[PDB]
Amino acid sequence: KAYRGGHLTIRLALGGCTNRPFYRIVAAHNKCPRDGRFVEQLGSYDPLPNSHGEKLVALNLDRIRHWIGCGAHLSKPMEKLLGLAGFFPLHPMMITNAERLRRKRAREVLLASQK
Amino acid sequence: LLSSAYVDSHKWEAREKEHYCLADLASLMDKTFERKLPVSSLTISRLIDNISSREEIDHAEYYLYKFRHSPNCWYLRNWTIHTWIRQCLKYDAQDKALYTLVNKVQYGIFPDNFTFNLLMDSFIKKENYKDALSVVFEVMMQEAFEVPSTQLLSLYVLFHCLAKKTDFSWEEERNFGASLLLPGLKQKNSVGFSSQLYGYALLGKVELQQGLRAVYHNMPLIWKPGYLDRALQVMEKVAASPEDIKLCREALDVLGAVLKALTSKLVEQLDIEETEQSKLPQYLERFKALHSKLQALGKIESEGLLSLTTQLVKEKLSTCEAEDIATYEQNLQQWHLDLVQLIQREQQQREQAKQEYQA
Amino acid sequence: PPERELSRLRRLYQGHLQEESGPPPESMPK
Amino acid sequence: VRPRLIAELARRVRALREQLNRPRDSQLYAVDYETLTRPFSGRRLPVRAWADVRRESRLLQLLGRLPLFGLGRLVTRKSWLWQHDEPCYWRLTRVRPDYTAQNLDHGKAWGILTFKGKTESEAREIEHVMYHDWRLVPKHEEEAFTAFTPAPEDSLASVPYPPLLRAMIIAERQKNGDTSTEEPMLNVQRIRMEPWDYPAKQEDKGRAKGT
Repeated sequence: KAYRGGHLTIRLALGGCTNRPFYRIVAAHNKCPRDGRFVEQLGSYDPLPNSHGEKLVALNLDRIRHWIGCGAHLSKPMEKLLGLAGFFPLHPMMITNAERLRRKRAREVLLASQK
Repeated sequence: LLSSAYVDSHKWEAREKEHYCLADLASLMDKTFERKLPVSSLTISRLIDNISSREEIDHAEYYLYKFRHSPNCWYLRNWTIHTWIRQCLKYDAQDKALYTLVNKVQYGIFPDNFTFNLLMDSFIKKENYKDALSVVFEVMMQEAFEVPSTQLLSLYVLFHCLAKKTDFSWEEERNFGASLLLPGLKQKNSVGFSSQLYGYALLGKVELQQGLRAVYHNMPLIWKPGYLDRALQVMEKVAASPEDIKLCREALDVLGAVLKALTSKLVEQLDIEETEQSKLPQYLERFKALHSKLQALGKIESEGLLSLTTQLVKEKLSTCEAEDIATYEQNLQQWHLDLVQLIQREQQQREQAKQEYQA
Repeated sequence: PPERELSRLRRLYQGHLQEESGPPPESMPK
Repeated sequence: VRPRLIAELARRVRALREQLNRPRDSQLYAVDYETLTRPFSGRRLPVRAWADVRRESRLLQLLGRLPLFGLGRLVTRKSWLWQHDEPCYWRLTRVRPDYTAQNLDHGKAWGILTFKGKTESEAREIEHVMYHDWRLVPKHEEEAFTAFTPAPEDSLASVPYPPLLRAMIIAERQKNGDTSTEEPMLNVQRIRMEPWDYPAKQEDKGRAKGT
């Protein structure tokens, strides 16, 4: 299939069932449907903690590097996941959101102290 | 104020002219515009060259308007503008020349310094100082104070008009301040520095009362605050100036009056910078201290601005006129060469088209 | 940030500003 | 295959009619200052531009008041003046006015760019010519306006690798027999982060289609 323009991007395709999400890390054309045709599956991500209290992320680092070297883009959640893995620097928004949460909790503690 | 030799029209009357009936060229241009095709600069040059009556000036005005709104507006030649102004002066149509100069955007009339001087001197000779002031303001708007003669004439006209003015609109204040600052900056004498101080005072009053945008918007002026500080810097410069440089008492009195009247929409400045309205008191203190200093050193001139400018004009305008006349001679020769080249190109293209058609 | 840059931003966003945020807590508040 | 000739005819006719009914700059980039909407399309301008649209001038609103349309003059922008302390401006070299405009206040321009005091080598087309963001540098101020002392532009020459990637590189080196203790390092000398407001290539930009 020929799309007008477009590019490859590594992103999360949502599968699973209602109230039970699961993600497949796939390199796909940006114009394709979210859970449709993809070029290659580059990993997986289970956002629900398991019996060990862990969120399992599988990353095909070799193929991820290959597709990044082939010109593939990255969705923002993937940038955050790779920053969490230590493969990339931490995305600026993770740092900013952490600081915002710190300030909000400081405000809450100050409210408690004032009361 | 300009000599007869400067304003003499004999040599422009003697230019090589190819005669046409204005009606024919007008019809050709009308057909070309109807066909949505570009008109050559040569055609409009011929049309302007062949104005032979006051009504043909009315027609040439319309066709200048049409050429300005055409694809080849950029190619309107300097000799065409000079010839337009010469014709307007010849057939007692200075009002039309001034109208086209004021509405330069709609007509593309951007004269050179010689032509500005011709128009200004015609108005001055007929004692029509209001239109001379209009021409001076148009010179200011085009930033055409690069020739000393224009600077001197504009300063004379400005001071003559200012000696008899009491009620000031802020637009008039802005125009006068710009028109006296620009030529004053190019004259390194007492008149020039006094003009600098006076114009800075006027522009500073406008800045403080109406804001800085009112000063720099659609004007040849900078968008940095501190015009009164620049006037005080002119005073300080005169303090450290050679002996001959002095400052007129009238300009200092104007600056003092502005400061005494001042000490009695989007924000464009950073909030960390001090506003001028909060610097007015130290401006007043600096003005008083510098005035006493200049009085002590004897750097204050008691002669009025108008008389001083008249004396400077009588001293320098002759040499300025000589230089301008020589440059005008050179420009006429070059214009003749360019016009002949254009005519040759047009004729070659027409004959080549004929050798194409004969097959 | 330097004060000059903050003033520049305040000029750029006149009338559409929040309260300036200081340095965040060093540790996560408990 | 049964040929589709009507499609050929339609595409050719539409191409010709689009090439002959081109909307001009005076039509595309006119604005109703009371409602701040484009009469050509009716789409309203973004809020953050409104004030500027009512206060600043378009480039050719300045150039049409000058001899030769201001060739060789310096033109700067209000946004550049606010954002940057170093001089930013265009030195005009070519102007193509839109003759259809009543005041000749629309058109195209080319020039040499100086951004943050760094001049370019060639002359290229100017973008955002139709924006209400333009100011003209007075001739008696140019010497003061263009003055710039190039400060030492010494930035980081290299940065650390991300943790996992650094660990993988070190592990690969140790596996391949290399025992070097030098940290893996990412060279960033070839990465010049250009400011987001730098002029882009107007030659590659598109144009609004006539409708």
